[PDB]
Amino acid sequence: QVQLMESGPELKKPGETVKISCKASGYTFTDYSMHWVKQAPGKGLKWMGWINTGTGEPTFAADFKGRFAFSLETSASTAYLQINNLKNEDTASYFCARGVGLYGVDYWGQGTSVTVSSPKTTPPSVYPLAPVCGDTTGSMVTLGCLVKGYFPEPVTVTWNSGSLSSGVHTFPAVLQSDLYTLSSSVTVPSSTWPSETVTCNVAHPASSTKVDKKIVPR
Amino acid sequence: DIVLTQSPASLAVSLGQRATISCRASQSVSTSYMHWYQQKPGQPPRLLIYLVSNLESGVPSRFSGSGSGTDFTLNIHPVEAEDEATYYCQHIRELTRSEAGPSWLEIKRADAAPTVSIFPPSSEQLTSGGASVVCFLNNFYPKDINVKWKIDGSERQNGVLNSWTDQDSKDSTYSMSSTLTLTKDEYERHNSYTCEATHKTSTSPIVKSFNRNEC
Repeated sequence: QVQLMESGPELKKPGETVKISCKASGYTFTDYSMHWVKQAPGKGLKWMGWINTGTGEPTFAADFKGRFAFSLETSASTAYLQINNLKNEDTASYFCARGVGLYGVDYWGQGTSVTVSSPKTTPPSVYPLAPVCGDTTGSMVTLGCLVKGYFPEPVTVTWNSGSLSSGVHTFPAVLQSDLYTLSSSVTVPSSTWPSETVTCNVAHPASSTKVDKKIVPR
Repeated sequence: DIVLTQSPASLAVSLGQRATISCRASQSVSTSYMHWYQQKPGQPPRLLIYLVSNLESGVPSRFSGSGSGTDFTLNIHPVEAEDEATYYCQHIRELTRSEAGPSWLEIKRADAAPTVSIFPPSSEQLTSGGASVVCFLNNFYPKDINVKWKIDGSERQNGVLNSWTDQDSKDSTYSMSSTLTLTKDEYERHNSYTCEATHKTSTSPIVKSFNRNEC
């Protein structure tokens, strides 16, 4: 049972440094190289380099030279990746992967997300969104919940404490002024609302806030 | 300096069908030394083929690897629902290791027009001096869609943010949210707000709109 386990997610500010660990189990650490790969959130996989396991020597791709470091602690079968002078475009997931020489890489670690930004922890404003005239088609009616200006992610948005899963669309957050916003819509038959209560719930564990906004007709 | 091109960018499939994903190298008779990886959202890649013809130890025998030097293919003899994912092909022949831009494998369904919904600023956001107009375009297929905002019949591009979901787990549709954020003060100097989508399912834009003066 081969396994590559990486350290947890990290939030850093520009100019800081981060070090990411990758621990190998179930095989002889020194018999395989170790590679590192960067994925941007959009975006296709990009190789950063590799480290000789036996000699503890880094090789870097040209685009990853001088601000990145590979290191080892052989006795503990872990490899490290360290990024210096963190810049905004270092926001990404970073993977370690076991090298099989001319055949590339075979096992992958679960990945470590890295976020670089200057905002401070901020709780969201939560806005109920009640329908207007054309927001009914046929039997159904669509209601919304807008969650604006928080940091960091995640937020958990549910509807009536999760009992209303069936017709929900919750959208990924996008940045705005180095803060995040997401939206969520829920569609229900026009004969349950507003006769039956519909409430969106937002939890933001980084700021210890939990808020409910009932959607009330305009 | 060794590009690897994958086609197509996206592939819509029904299960039981045999799909072929193609890959091409720009240089070398990069010999075999080509690998395929499968990645599902929020997960690390998992290996499928090593040297372009061998299955790694756990992958089902429906997965097949073929081709040499400049052309390679990954083949699924009858696609299954659990095979929905992105597929990357990489070449280990030369350094630096390079991966191709992936191929997305999506489930095919019947085409569906967006259900469109528009929401004016909440009164709580108005009292803070902000004004976001939000538009939901829900449960459409295929995924390609273009949305424009119009303020009193004039198109607006600044202040617009969009998010989209991936393919839904039951209906297999896609959904999208588009938000026009304004100051309260520019918001109340205009009358009509409209989002309109262009989509394959319709020959006219799909319009939703409200007018602050029509009550």
